[PDB]
Amino acid sequence: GYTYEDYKNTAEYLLSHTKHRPQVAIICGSGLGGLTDKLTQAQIFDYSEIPNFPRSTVPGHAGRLVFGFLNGRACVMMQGRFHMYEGYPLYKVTFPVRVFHLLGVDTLVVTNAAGGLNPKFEVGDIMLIRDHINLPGFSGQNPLRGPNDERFGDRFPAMSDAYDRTMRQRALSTYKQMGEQRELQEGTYVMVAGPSFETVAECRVLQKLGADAVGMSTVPEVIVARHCGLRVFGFSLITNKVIMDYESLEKANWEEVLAAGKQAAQKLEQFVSILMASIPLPD
Amino acid sequence: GYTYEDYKNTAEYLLSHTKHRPQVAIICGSGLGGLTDKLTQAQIFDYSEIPNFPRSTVPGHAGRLVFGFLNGRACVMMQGRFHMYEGYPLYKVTFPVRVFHLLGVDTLVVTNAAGGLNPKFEVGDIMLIRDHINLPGFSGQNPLRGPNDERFGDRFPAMSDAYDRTMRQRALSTYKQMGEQRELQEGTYVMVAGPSFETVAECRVLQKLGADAVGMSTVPEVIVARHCGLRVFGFSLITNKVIMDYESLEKANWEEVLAAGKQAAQKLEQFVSILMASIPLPD
Amino acid sequence: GYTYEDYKNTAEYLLSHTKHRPQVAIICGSGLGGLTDKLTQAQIFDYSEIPNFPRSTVPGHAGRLVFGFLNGRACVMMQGRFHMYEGYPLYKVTFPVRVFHLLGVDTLVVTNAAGGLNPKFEVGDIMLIRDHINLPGFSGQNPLRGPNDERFGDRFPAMSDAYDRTMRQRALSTYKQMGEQRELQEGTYVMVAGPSFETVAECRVLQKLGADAVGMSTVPEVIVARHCGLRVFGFSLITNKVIMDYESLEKANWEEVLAAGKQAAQKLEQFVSILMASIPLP
Ligand SMILES: Nc1nc2[nH]cnc2c(=O)[nH]1
Ligand SMILES: Nc1nc2[nH]cnc2c(=O)[nH]1
Ligand SMILES: Nc1nc2[nH]cnc2c(=O)[nH]1
Repeated sequence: GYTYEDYKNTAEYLLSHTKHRPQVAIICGSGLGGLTDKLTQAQIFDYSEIPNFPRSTVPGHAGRLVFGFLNGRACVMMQGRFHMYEGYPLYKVTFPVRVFHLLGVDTLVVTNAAGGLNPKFEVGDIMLIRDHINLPGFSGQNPLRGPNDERFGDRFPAMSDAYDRTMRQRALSTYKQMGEQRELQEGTYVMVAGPSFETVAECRVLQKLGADAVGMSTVPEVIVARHCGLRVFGFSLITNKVIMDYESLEKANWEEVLAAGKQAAQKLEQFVSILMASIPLPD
Repeated sequence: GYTYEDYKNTAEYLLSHTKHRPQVAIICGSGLGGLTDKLTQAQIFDYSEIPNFPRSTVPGHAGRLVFGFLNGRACVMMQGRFHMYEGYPLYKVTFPVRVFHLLGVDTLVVTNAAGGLNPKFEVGDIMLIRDHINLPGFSGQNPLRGPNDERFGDRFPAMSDAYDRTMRQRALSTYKQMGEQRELQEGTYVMVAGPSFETVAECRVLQKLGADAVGMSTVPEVIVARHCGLRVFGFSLITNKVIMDYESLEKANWEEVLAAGKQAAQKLEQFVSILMASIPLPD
Repeated sequence: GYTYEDYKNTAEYLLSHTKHRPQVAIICGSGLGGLTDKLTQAQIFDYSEIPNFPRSTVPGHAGRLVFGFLNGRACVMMQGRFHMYEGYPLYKVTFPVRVFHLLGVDTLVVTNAAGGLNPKFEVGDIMLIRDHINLPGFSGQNPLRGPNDERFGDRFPAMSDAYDRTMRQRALSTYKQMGEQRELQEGTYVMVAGPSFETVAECRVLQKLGADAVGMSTVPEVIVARHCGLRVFGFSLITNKVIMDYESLEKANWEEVLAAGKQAAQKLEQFVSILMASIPLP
């Protein structure tokens, strides 16, 4: 897909057009549509402005990067993403992450919506990602497929420690501060390609494999971030409880997902800000 | 792959060249090679005649759509299909289904051959598909991958109710009429890409995941049908019992599959006809 | 990808440029032994020389086929392979296997490195592959995908008997001779695409599915070999034990893998030679 130069050009373009120098990249999933509003000294770039950036044909906008400070933390926020189910190859899906690395970002925060597989979870819960199961990865759909560039990382990176232990500990503490009724969940996120929702039998399979939440994103980004050495922290908003029996007349649907994203908007906004304080300083 | 126009053209061609107006599409799998013979007022179209239709290089024929009445039921029958293992992309495999929708069909009946994973199953059994596990789908091989057309259906369709409850109830009753020794089985169908047959370890994996039968087709069609609102009903002829241990010297083989398809031909022909009576009338 | 001609040309080129006529092809695992040194009457071909052969951009060399005798057994050895994770399509990954068949080879020995999923395995163990779980295969990534050529094999080949039971029984049988403290393991190999290593959750998934060892190669080759009638035998050097819990601070890494491949080099070299004696005659 892209050459090392391509990534470098894209980073140079951004670096030369802003004085912001982000430590943390945040990929906004459902419910963080409005997180930019909490940025101070915001500066926007549209994907159409940025060289080599792929573009969503999705009607509203191409999407944007927004630099700024979140609780005095120097960050870049990514709004609008690319998904495997939309037809994008994985090197396009994960293009931004390699760019962030070249911006000198050292921490990636990924968020998403997911269906709850774990019976304890409730719509509205936040689940810290402790680990993932990369089903597309097993079959070949891994973003690192192809020639490896030692300037980014190793030919065979490890994923057993992908989700930073310390940030999860600190996240667990600091969540008490918000004084929420439901606690912070923690669990395994499984990635499926989508875009259709799971059958009952499929949900049962995912449960047996050990997954607590299922979604259609995030994992490829995590793998690329880890490949180039970034610290990674992630979580899912449980937006619906996956159907697990044939009796129910309920069905997963996207409007439900958006509604859940709205209810949780503030909780999520609050939580990401707080979390900024927990992030270690550069080096 | 195709544009909305393409589908529309193909449907218009067919609609303008026949007065038949099918309610039910039937995709014939093994053992239904001769089901066209029970059609009254038959009218054939070869795939070579039909605009935008993909074509099998398989030597005998391109294959054909045959309109007609089966037990006075207005239907179109599809003979010869396209498979993922043959190299076809999924939007080609499932092209006919979208066309059937545009013909005003509202019920899809899919049939196939499958290996028996459930120890209770016997060669010759018919298994009603209650649900499926779409393994290729997990990895990205989903026919709906790419831009969604809202003229067909939603961006994120649900599959939890894919196989019509009522049809299955009615099918279970009406099977008594044939007075068969072995009863109607019901279970989960798993799709694997093929074309090689499962190892023992793989068979055990598919059993653990909860599958009763394994095949190499059908699921992409079902997903597309449901996406555009069709009622779906399906079943598998158990043509062989998958090897489950290292002692056996038996091996799956395609001649065995064809033989089973032949033994069952009449039972199957009978069953599909009967079933026509059970189908609801056009809403 | 390739036509039947292409395969034939490549075979004709090789046949016409050597008098060696191998019975056994051996694919030396990426991470494993430089066993060519034990070949007598060696004759090398570089991949660059051979028509239609794909080529590794990997800096050191394209890689080579080396004909010869190993314990008086007429064989061809393949050093350097192609992997799905490198971007190669499967028909390129398995191209050599089809060519071996056309050379008149009738037995394929495949070896590789693998991470240990079964708690009983120890770094250094050899695991005979009794069976495999082809995960990419389930999703479409099967090397036989596309039109079938009946000149090679059936449209729907069976894999339930892929790994020759006699060769395994003999291997385990004569292993006594390998006067090792530790014995010959036997198990299920699972293929995953790679190139990144498994998480803990994935490890547990693969364990539940019944796999004993996990790797990123071999299976496509085996599928192609069996499609054209070859006898297949295969084994894995357990080069590391896959991380199974969140507490550990160990991580899989490729240097560990190369180290283990080094410690085991002689044990492996010895074992393959011995095995030559066990192979049936044409
Ligand atoms: N695959 C999948 N993704 C989701 N994202 C939000 N809910 C769901 C779900 O139920 N399934
Ligand atoms: N994968 C698969 N497909 C089939 N079609 C008919 N029998 C079988 C079988 O045993 N396995
Ligand atoms: N996937 C995989 N392949 C390997 N080859 C050697 N070790 C490993 C491992 O731990 N995982």
